[PDB]
Amino acid sequence: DDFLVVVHQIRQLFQYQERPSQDILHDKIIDLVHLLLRKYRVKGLITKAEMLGSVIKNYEDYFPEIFREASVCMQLLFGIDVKEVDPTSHSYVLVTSLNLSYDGIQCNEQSMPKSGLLIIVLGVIFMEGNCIPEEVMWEVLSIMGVYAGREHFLFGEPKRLLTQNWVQEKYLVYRQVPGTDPACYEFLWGPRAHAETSKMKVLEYIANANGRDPTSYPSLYEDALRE
Repeated sequence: DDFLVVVHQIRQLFQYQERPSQDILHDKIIDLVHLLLRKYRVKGLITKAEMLGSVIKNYEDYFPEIFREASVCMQLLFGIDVKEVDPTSHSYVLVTSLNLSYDGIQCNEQSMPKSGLLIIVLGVIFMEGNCIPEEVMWEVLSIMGVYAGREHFLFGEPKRLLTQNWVQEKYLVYRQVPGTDPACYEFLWGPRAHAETSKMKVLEYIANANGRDPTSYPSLYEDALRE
């Protein structure tokens, strides 16, 4: 599909409790996202001068917009943050969002970062009160085009990714629901999730996705303070 379509759908997904068009600027944002993904993989530094030279060229006057849109894509789609390390040379580095120690690449140049989807899953569990029926998780993920039993063009097979990979990584718990027979399944945060982030940091990420303040999620804000 399209990186920016999926970004738009991720912002919809986070509003579940309440479209990009093809032009030159769209192409310049995708090309920059590709360049930023290349630098992330080798922890390469990138400058504003490199971004102009290799991608922006004759759209220098749209640089602020293209960089902002590309930076939003890197975060919400790939869980990569763009951080300024030198204001004078306009030098930036690419690090994993919420400082998670996982991106699912594992020195593999096919693989797309999975930290974006991991943060969304942790968010959704949080959003449903820190324990979510499996079927409700799949319903919410359907909003961003992620489906159990279907190969996803960025993230691979989500059913295995959530119930296997992220259980073995201890980001998630996936278990039989107590009192159910025959058996239903639920997700919670795993111990690595609690060790690497907090409810309030995840609420801020969620809120920021749609330009909203965390306080505008009153129940989730109160739950995040209970920590």
